[PDB]
Amino acid sequence: SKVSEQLKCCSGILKEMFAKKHAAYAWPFYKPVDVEALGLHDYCDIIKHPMDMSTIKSKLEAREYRDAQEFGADVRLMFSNCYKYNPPDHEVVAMARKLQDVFEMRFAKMPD
Amino acid sequence: WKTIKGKTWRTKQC
Ligand SMILES: [N]
Repeated sequence: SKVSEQLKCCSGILKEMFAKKHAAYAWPFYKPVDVEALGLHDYCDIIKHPMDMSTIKSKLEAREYRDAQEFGADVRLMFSNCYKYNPPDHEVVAMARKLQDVFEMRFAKMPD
Repeated sequence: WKTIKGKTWRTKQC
């Protein structure tokens, strides 16, 4: 049941990531990456496993995550795809650091 | 103007 209470905290962490408090830098991660946008024609060639916040929420509701570490692996996969595809100086990379900082600070205080 | 991940728009300031 320790795992069950951890997965409940994962939902609250993702809820804060969806909150308006962070919407100024968390919006590029709400929905899956729109590969039909200009300049993103080579995203599926660089990123082999896409991941977004809506997919993480869908798998939380479907209870696909066994433990909280599998949840964090997808959250960090979401940020790693941004670090790998986008050049470092881009603004979206800076937005990923701000949202990941919010995640890592909340994820570190997981009940144990 | 601003462009992020193919999304281009004009801010309210400009
Ligand atoms: N503007």
